[PDB]
Amino acid sequence: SVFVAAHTSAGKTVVAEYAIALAQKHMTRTIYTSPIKALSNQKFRDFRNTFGDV
RNA sequence: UUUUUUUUUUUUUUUUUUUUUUUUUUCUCCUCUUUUUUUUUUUU
Repeated sequence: SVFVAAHTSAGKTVVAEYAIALAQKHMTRTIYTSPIKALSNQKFRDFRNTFGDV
């Protein structure tokens, strides 16, 4: 279990997409929670063309 | 001078069967009178 306290936004997302890429090597599912609508779809768009299905 | 968030119309389909109209009651029951019985025959 990991807690992170930093300043840059995407800098914290590296471990997030590490876990996301690790899930398809384990075939499991992961849940990402974003409490705002604008940011909620940007990450989906980022990972759609990047890989897999979101 | 009034921002931000609260998903949506149950899943399923590629199961066998070798009979035949109907169907089941009603009891014994005093017949009145000119008769033997006439008769061939011919014209259809």
